[PDB]
Amino acid sequence: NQYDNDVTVWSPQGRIHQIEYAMEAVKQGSATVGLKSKTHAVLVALKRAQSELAAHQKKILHVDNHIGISIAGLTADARLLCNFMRQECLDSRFVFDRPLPVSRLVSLIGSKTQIPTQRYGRRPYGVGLLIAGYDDMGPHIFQTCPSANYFDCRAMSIGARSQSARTYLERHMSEFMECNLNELVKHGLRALRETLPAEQDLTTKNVSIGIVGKDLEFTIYDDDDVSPFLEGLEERPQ
Amino acid sequence: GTGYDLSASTFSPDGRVFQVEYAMKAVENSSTAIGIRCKDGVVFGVEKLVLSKLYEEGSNKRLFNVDRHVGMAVAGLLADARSLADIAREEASNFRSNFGYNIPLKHLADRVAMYVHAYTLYSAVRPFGCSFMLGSYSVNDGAQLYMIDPSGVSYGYWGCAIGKARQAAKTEIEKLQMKEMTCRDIVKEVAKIIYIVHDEVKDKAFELELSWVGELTNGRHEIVPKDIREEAEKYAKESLK
Amino acid sequence: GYSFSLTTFSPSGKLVQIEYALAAVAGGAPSVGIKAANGVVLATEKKQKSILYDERSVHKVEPITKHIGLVYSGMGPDYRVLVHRARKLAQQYYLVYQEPIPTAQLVQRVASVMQEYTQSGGVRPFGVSLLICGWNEGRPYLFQSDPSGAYFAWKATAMGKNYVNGKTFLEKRYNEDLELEDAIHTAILTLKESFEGQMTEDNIEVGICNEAGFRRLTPTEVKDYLAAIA
Amino acid sequence: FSPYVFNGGTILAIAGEDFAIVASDTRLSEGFSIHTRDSPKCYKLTDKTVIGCSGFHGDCLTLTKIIEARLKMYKHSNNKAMTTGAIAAMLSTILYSRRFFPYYVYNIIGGLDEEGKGAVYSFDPVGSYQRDSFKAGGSASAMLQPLLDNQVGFKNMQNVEHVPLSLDRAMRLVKDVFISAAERDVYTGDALRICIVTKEGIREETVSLRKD
Amino acid sequence: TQNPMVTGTSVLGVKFEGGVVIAADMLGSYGSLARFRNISRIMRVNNSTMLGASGDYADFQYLKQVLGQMVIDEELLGDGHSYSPRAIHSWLTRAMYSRRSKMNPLWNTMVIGGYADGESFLGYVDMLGVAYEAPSLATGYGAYLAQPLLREVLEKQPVLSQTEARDLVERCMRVLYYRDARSYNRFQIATVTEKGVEIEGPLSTETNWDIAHMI
Amino acid sequence: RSEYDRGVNTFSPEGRLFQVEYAIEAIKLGSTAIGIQTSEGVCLAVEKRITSPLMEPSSIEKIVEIDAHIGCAMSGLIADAKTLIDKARVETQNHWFTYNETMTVESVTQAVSNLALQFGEEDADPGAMSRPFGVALLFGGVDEKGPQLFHMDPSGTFVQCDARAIGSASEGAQSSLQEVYHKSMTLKEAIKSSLIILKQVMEEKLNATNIELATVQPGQNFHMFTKEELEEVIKDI
Amino acid sequence: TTTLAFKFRHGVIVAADSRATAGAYIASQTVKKVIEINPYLLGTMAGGAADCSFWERLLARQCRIYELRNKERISVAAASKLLANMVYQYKGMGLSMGTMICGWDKRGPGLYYVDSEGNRISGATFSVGSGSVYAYGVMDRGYSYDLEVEQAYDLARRAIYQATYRDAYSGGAVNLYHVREDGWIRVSSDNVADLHEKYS
Amino acid sequence: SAGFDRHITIFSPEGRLYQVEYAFKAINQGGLTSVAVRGKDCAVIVTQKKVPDKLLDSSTVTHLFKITENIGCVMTGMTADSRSQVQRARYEAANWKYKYGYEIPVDMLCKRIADISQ
Amino acid sequence: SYDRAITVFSPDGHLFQVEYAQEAVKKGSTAVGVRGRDIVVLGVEKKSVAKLQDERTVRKICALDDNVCMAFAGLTADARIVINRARVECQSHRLTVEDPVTVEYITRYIASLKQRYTQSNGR
Amino acid sequence: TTIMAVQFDGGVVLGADSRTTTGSYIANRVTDKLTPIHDRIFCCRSGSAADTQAVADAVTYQLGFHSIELNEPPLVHTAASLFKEMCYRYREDLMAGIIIAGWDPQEGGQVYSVPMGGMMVRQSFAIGGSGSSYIYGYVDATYREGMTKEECLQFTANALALAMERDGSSGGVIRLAAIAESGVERQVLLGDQIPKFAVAT
Repeated sequence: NQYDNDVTVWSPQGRIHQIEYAMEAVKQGSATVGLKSKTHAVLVALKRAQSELAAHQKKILHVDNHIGISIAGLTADARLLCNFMRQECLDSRFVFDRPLPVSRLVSLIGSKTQIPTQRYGRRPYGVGLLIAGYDDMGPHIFQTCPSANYFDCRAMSIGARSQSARTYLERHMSEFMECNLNELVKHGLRALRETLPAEQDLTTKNVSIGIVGKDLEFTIYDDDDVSPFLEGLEERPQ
Repeated sequence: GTGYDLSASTFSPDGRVFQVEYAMKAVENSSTAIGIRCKDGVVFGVEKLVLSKLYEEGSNKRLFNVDRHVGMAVAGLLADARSLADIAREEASNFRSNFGYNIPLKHLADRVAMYVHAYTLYSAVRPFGCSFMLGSYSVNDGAQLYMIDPSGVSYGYWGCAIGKARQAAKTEIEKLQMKEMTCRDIVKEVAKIIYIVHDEVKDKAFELELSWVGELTNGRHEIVPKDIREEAEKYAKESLK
Repeated sequence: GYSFSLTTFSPSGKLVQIEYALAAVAGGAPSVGIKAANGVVLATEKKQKSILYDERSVHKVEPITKHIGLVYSGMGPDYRVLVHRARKLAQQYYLVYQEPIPTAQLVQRVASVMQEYTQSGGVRPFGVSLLICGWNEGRPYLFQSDPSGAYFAWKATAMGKNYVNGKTFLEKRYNEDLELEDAIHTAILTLKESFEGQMTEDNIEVGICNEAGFRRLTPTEVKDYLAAIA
Repeated sequence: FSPYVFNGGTILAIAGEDFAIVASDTRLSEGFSIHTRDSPKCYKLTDKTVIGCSGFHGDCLTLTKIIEARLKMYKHSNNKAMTTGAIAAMLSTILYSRRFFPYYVYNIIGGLDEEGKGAVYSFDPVGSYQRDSFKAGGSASAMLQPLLDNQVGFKNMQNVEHVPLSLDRAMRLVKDVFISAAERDVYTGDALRICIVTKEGIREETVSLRKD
Repeated sequence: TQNPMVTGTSVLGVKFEGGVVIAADMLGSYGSLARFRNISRIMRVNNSTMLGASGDYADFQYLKQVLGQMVIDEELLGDGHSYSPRAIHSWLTRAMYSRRSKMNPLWNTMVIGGYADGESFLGYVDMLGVAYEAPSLATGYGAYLAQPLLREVLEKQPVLSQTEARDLVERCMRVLYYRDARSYNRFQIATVTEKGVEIEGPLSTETNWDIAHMI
Repeated sequence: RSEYDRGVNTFSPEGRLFQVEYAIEAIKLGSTAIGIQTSEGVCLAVEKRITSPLMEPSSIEKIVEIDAHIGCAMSGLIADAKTLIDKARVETQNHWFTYNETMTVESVTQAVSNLALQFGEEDADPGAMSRPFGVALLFGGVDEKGPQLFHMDPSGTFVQCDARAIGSASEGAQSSLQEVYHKSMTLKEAIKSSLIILKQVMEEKLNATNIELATVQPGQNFHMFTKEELEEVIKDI
Repeated sequence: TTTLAFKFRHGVIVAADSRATAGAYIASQTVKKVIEINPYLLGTMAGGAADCSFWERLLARQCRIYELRNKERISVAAASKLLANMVYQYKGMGLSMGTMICGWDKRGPGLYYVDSEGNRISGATFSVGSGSVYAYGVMDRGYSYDLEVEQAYDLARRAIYQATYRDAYSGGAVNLYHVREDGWIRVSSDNVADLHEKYS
Repeated sequence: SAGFDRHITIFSPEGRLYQVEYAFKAINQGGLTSVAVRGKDCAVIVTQKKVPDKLLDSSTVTHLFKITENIGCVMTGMTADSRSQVQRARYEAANWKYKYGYEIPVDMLCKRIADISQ
Repeated sequence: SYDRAITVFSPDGHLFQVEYAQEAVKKGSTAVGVRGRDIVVLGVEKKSVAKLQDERTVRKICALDDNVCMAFAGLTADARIVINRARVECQSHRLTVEDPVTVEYITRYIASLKQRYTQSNGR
Repeated sequence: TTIMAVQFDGGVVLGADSRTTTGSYIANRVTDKLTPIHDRIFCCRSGSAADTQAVADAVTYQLGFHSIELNEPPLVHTAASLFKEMCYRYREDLMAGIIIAGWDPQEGGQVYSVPMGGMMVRQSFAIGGSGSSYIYGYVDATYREGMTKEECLQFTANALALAMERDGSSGGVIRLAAIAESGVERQVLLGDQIPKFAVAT
């Protein structure tokens, strides 16, 4: 095509194709589910290993005591954006002596991701991020995209085969506000389990958990730490 | 022809810029936002399409606070709209830091017009995909309201409509005895017009974003409170039966 | 900005855009320059496409210094830019040396600027050719500058539209012992060889340079010469 | 114009077999006047390390904010906590990075090393450092030094066994030398902030001093 | 600024149960000359923070538009976040340390008052970036005159009401007007509490001169 | 439109850069390298691929010493990985200066991985890069968490591997590592199995001249195996 | 602070004290004035302790960088020249530093003297410090190239003892090192008062 | 046509810049006609004031522009280039008054604007 | 400034520009270097010199430092640039280190410069 | 140098002397120190002549630019903000005291003072310059609120003439301007027209 080379070139229907290729790169990545209770925010990320002799790829990135990030898509672009927002939190703690509010932070994330979509010859950062945060008004699950659009969600799922998890979160949406932390993590585990094929189930090796909220720093549970949370999960009904 | 429709820095053989028209079309497939200036303020109403039920209330906001007396109404890509809102906020801050008083809305509209169209001269940058409306109140200038498109042209308006249903809402605005009638029924008629122009068949159920500026807040732009919003919603729904 | 030169070699080894600017010059207005024994005369067509034009508001023959003048064939605004550049270079020479600038040195520097305009990235060569007249060292000087950036010293030359006929006419009618008045007559006659329509004192522009310096002919003198020749 | 103001203050740190103790006065003053009676100069770095910083209070605050920014940057970079010798390296490099415009601070670092043993690091305003069993810094530094030199370091002593340092003797020594510091140093008084770093963590207490 | 030209004199502030009260006069002194007598040195930041300062007034005017700009930046987002008094303390400390750092400091010393989350707040930022919190604070000659009385009151009664603190700062300004040659008998008093920040204009204290008959 | 007319940051329809896929393809043209991580240490074994009898084998370097407790194994273009190994050594000395301590092997791995995708043609600083490295690296070292082996690819993806094989015969040697590795595997068994797999994947006869072997052990520095020791290691194979 | 070094038939002898003061107040008596640059190279410290320590640490970083990039141990002369290069840039802005670089390289035992003033002198014998003249007087009587290991140790120890007895800024403990063809060794760290009792 | 002469300002085989003619064909896209006549003691500009929508503000849709007190101007073309050129002309007039100390002549100002066009 | 990358990845991963440079090398004259025990011998194939051309201006053997010399195959002017860069690097190393360069060091420098010329735009 | 202004119901009255000196020598005796900024905005300059002239020219140029851009008459407050910003931003190199008085339809007549250091304040009457300090008590004793135009001129002439007599840096003639709805009216008092005051000892 003639209009899928550069982000500054406009289609007759009014669409920019290269940004859509960036979201297709986001869809290429594995699935993660961000879901919040009245007091907690949990990211359940499905880790992937390139081989049996290779470890699982890290997907949950802790940033601050109130903020953690799960990724989907390109890992290096996620690292760059994540370090930029890390030093943003560092600047907020340095100058203001307060944790940075999550909403203005993700507004700045959209502000930065606005610029590669308007300049010639430059690509958007091909990664979509689910954001678990806490501030004075409560916990937050946010999502940001390479199209510089950020959305606040009670629950969200992104990555490969995330539609089943989105259906599961939509079917139980009134319960997450009243579910406790264990029930929230179990619901997120079942949602990420809905993304999985019928021949593979949740293991300790491929699940990362990131929790933030009251009386709780953003803690990442990996491997054996996932094992208590896998306990109590019901089997798949036929 | 080939090559005339790739850059904003090239003309058509007729003398047109195809990228600006594609920005117009990227405006024209967005949701309907209207804004009416009356005798004592400027009231904006935005149709917010709820594409997913997972989004929280307060997501995808198209009403912005440019300044403590200046309110904002956009339709198009939300990223370009937010960037231009930040540009207008920085220009208002610069005006306050250089001059020490409230910025006239004609001045700020000119500045954002200059910053929108300055990217339509080059192949290295693309035109914005969002049309928008600036509305302000002051005691000396009264209420004022301006329309700026991605071509960077600012026009004064008494009331205007942009988005997918700009023509129907414009004709609905044309039917109002308007220069004498108060904001408190401006908002109700905005709700009625927005609910009329929304097509329930081809679009999902939406939210009625609403805001004003004027004498009732001493020239301060604010979002419409809950009871007034649901009152305008009930008036609009009772006008549809 | 663009750092890529708009003027590059063809596979034949030629500079195509220089030929294009030369073609633009050939579509320009005639400019006749004759170096007499006591000065140089420059004459040009000043035909306006309507009578609504203010003829005396915009000119085509301008003095760089008191004793240096210039006329062009080709593009108006490029000629204006070169007049700006030449005046600034001549005043640079005046600031350094507090002496009147020799004509050939101004020709060299203007040609150098228009040369680097044929090499620099993102810029185009000027669509002009120049006839530069002057008086220095008790001698009159006449030069031409081409779109290639080359410059040729001339005793008599003709440019613009129908420049071949003007050059042949000057070859058939130039003498070294020509006076200033006879050079003016020959320049106006050379303009008559390529002009269409009846000539006025308003549709041409003539200036001369001598030991008193360079200055433009007033319309009274132009119409007096036109009544004398015809 | 002068960018530096001596705010007074006396700090001390001692290293034990499995513990460290960092103490500081709480008086912050200028000239012949007290800004505040409650300015403890022991600030929390890690679970196993406490900083102690005296001198220009703005320089103290700048040192604390810079060192905590570097703390969090290392936690994000290498996904693990400090080592105390690396903290000493950070502080020395930070002090020497502005050799032409130094921080007007005397600093001690008190905590546990990688083997759980007490670790005390003494610093100057311009980046020299050394690991010591004990160090007194600040205005009343050199007065409290020889008490640690003869009681703990056993100097000018004859014919008694160098007994191991227990916790009660250490805290009694610190309380007595800071009482002596309040009695003579005019910038020392009001209260005394003492923290003890052991493998279980760091514990805190405060002793009232004289108020004049 | 290397030389403050017209300066502001002592500013007092003290805590009480439910808020903080800060008082200062409107005397801008042209060195020795009492030049300006109605220029406010007590300015409200937002609903929960307010400032007073001593020293050069052009520098603190610059501080006024920069604080107003960053505050208006806060409410123009509309997120619901507001600037806490401690965050304003931190930002002021960073700004003054930066200005001292590049050898062009702001010649002002600030007493900052706040009341948020059911807690009162009083902070002190000098001209060189040294910042600290205390229940009672004073500047300049007030830092040698009023705060002994403030500390004496606090040592026998740490918790005060609004009227007790008001009477105490009235007596302290009577002493200050008695003894400071850069003082004036015309001051403003402001109070930050949960209902917000309130500024009071025309306030003078009674003067006793009976001792002049005791010659 | 030919495939040369797209930029280095142009994405594929699947969502990947074309140049990093080309570098991944260029990995498969390099020499065969096997790293095995054990509890006794990490062993590295790389084929030299001597192409001429006039080519000096000691001039063929594949295993490099990052620092005294970290070495590296190679697949890919020599000229790029020389700069990458120099960057790793400068970073180790930077941390040794500023921190007065060595970093982890993982810290080396991200510090060398973060420059992999720093390439571009537009608004590039003087010193930037026009094409990503076609280099895959195996970092074997000993740190406070024990012996460690990591894999780094041109995409910037770095992973922990118990036994990783890179190069032209990387898949078959990886299956060989799968069928020979266990968690209770010794360093001598790792060396013997790694040289056995190199012998079965290389097109030549395995001798002491066309292979390189190195071991990193706890309590020991980085060790380069000499040709004689290589011969007696060969002797039982 | 008094440090000395001399080359002889079995290598290089380096000797130092350990007293550091802050003005007139003795800050410490256990400061190591000899840095161990590498197993074949040592450097002394005299004057500004921060300056000496940081520039010798940077020298250690640079020589380790050279060993990594060229697979060769650095000579004494090249290390001293790079030291003079990076201290020559900051000349005149308040640097106070004086060091001796001792080691063994391909040419054998190498000793150089570098300062913060751009001096870089090769010589068989050197001593740096305020009490350096007190060391000088003893060692000019004691020095010989045909000296063995033990009497060279005793000469260096006695010269440092005399310097610590005669200089106020010298004291603490005497640290001795011996650079040989296989590298340096740490000889002893002997207390000054015990040396006075021994020599009485 | 040779190369990208139809797309940017480079010469044709005839030596003509097609983007200049495209600028001429973009002038008339506004659909307006402005007539400016010099009298014996006056100068008069008459232009079209097209108001197709009554919601448009007639006070804001205008083409008669004021540079300074003495100089006025009428405009042809599209509105963003209209405001940009009048703003640059106002800035150049202000710079002329700030440098040379007097009000800029009309011929000098239009010479500067056409040089900017060059 | 000109910032067009000349050498980029082909879809098969080869670098065409380096291969064309290798073809230009193979078009050049033959240079043979043999390392002896206490001597190194270089020998270049002299082209058929024109009868009016000076043979001293066409020498393909030049020294880079007082212990290190070189021979080249390829373009003469590019080799002159290489030789000049090597000479200034040898003098800079002698200034910085107070030692003459080693063969491996200057070889590493000139080949790193050549690889740097493979890894920039407009070069 | 003595400059002052008084606000009245309807506008402002500016008054100044005309002595400009360097050292003890009178460089000029007839310097017009009522510098016009806009058609109904005037400023009074004291201190360094070049600095005051430069800041007045820059503010006039910028104010004309902004008033043309906004197509509105300039506010006296806006002009005073421009003076305050320029005097505060360059406060370490200029010696200037400016008394800016003007009229706008939005706020009537306004007086603003920008002293050394760059402060800004609005007042009913502003005093500045070298002679200023010698008439404070008089201008604290004669001014009355709600004061008329012609008596503002009388007060201005009297206070000016007293500063003329007291200050050796004040001299020359008396220059007056009055800004109101009708515009600016300018007057010069000289010789016997200067109000005399009895000094008999």
